[PDB]
Amino acid sequence: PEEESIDIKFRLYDGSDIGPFRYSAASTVDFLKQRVVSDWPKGKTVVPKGINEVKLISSGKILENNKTVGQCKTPFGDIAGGVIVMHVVVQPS
Amino acid sequence: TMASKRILKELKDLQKDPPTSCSAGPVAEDMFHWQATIMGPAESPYSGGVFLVTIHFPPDYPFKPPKVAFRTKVFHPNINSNGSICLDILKEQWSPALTISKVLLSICSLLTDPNPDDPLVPEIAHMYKTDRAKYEATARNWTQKYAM
Repeated sequence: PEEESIDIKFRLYDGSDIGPFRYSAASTVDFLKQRVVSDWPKGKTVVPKGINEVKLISSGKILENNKTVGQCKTPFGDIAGGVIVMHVVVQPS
Repeated sequence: TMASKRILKELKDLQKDPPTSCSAGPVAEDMFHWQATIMGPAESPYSGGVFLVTIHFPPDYPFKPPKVAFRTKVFHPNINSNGSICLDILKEQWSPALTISKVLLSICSLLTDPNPDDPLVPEIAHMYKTDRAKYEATARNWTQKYAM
């Protein structure tokens, strides 16, 4: 009971998502972002170059890097149980 | 708790398939109190921005609309210094057919198409009607300062 699993798919500006992917509560947001930069699909008008260019949002909150999935949990964060969708926003700075 | 049940339903549906341009859930354990983010649409000067919104569902939802304030600063005819929004479907066009998703999406449409003739901020409404290119320019800028 500190290292449990959850499935995330990532919603993109396009409307397309990528995932689902399995991660642990112990995974960092920082990690999650790297995974995003990596699996970024081809032929987008936008492509995140690095990790410093992607913001992740889950249940209305912008998730900060150095927090972990487990500490980005809210009581109502996954009513259904199943896959959690998170939103990726790519900001060239 | 028709309200609770219906809010819960709206959460469930949202979490299954959220609108691509917005994210929302309950802040903590009060499920009448959500927070949300609007992603400024490509087809507006607020492109790239992420805007924070709070949401308070009234006790007799869905017969009355939710209360919705922006927390992030925006340059917009229909949103004022305190993040009050002038939005049709929170007023006379509320219907209990509508959902918080539908509301959140409307706010997107508002970013891409403001209504200067129903202003909450007359300098901006005037600038918009009078000198659109400058409105466009001005956030943009405020989108960079305050939403990035």
